[PDB]
Amino acid sequence: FVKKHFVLVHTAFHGAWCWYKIVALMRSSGHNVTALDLGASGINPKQALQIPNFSDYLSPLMEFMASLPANEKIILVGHALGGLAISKAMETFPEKISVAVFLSGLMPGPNIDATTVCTKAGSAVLGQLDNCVTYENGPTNPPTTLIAGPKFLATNVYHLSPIEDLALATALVRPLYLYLAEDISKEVVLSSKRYGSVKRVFIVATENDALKKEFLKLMIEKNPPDEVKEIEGSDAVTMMSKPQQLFTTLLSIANKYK
Amino acid sequence: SPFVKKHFVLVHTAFHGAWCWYKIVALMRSSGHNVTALDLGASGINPKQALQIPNFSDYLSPLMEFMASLPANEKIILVGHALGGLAISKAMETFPEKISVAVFLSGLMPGPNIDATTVCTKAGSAVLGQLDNCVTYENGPTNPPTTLIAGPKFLATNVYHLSPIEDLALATALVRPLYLYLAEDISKEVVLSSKRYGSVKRVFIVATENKKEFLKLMIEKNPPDEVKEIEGSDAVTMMSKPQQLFTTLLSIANKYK
Ligand SMILES: CCCCC(=O)CC(=O)O
Ligand SMILES: CCCCC(=O)CC(=O)O
Repeated sequence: FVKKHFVLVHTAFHGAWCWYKIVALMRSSGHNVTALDLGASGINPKQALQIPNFSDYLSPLMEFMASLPANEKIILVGHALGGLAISKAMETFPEKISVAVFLSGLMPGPNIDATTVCTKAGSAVLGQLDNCVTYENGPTNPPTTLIAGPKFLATNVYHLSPIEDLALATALVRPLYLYLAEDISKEVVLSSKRYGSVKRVFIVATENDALKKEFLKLMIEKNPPDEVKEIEGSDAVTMMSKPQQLFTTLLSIANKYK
Repeated sequence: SPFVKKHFVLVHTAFHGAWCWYKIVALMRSSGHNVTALDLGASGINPKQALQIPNFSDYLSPLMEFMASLPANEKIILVGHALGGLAISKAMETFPEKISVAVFLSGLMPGPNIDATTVCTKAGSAVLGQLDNCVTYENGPTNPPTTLIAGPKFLATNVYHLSPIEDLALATALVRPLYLYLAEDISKEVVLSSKRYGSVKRVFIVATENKKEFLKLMIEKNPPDEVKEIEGSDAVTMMSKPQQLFTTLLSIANKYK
């Protein structure tokens, strides 16, 4: 047995809260675990309109990374959009991350940039069902914020999770600022000396979506990680739908990658 | 007793937010009822930060607004948890016609007679200075402490002690500070009378293992139309005894149709 430090980064609309099942599992197993709210997510005091810059969004993670004690390594886990966050963290603090885990996460690299993975990720999300956008940047300008609808969540995201967790999400999802492609590319810059030097595992966790799986496959091909693992039966929120499996997978990764 | 579709309105306590009711919400939406769970000021995903709302009417406003916008002839079952007892009390005075039955789940239940002054001072003593709860002095040492912050140990020992462990984790990630409202503010915001507040039906739900003597005391000074019990509940009944709460709420809905 070795005590580990897991660090959990959520996706669009979400927060630290979505990890509650895993947090509990990690804690009562005697491991250390931090689950962070990004900008204007969960109980982060910023509203979405106050963080138009991607660095503002990534800020809770960056400052936490900068705050980590000397001889300490972590297991950095990023879910879906959470992948961009943990990528930037790897480039900036490679000497603090024992291994980075991309749970069906956006995983850009030199051969497939952040601009690419984001336009594609946002295609499945924008316009789907009862989702909606705001126009505080002007009614003739590109949409400002994106808001997850209850029906979108139920049918596209939590479609394989318990009904209480849908309810939980419904009372907690917060709007996401629609960061400009240019801003995201300027922000998430990756080298092979740094980001490339961090051990990296991808977790394919999707079901009943061939197009999404292809996107995850394409990302693994253009930016090959050290390992690829898999969790079957998962909807778009694995920490809700397949939590025991995910915790096992995360403990397994942690122990062998020391 | 035939099933009639009803609308439940759920109101949380200090540090919490609509999220705490997640299990109740799912169970009602499954049964064919309407349910709305609300964030009060600077609770859950409400935009206001606690320091931005030193007046009680601002803590209460999301409920008061919801109540006002309710269509003409619709009545509701209104559930106040603990601190949420004051909010539903205020709502009972302003909009008595709109509430078929008010339900006080271990709630602060002052009457026209026992002032909201006394009730808060008692509620404060068991929270303030308890274990790892800490206060903050944003307006300096000259003035009263500004916010109250619930500590993870206080949560583990006095609030969540009988709840599944994952619910404790959920809470550590979501609890928010609460502005320490002055009892002079609450006194003047919560003005209760026997004509209005008194006209609304009231049920109190005791949580056995929640103070067992203070909750007992409020019933003497302000008698509800009934008392009910849920055994083995901690301070968050909706977390520890959700099904018992859910069925009790159904049962309650019916007797006071
Ligand atoms: C930019 C839109 C976010 C893309 C996603 O990855 C959707 C999700 O995680 O729910
Ligand atoms: C002064 C606020 C105390 C009210 C409470 O009793 C809050 C709780 O449920 O722990």
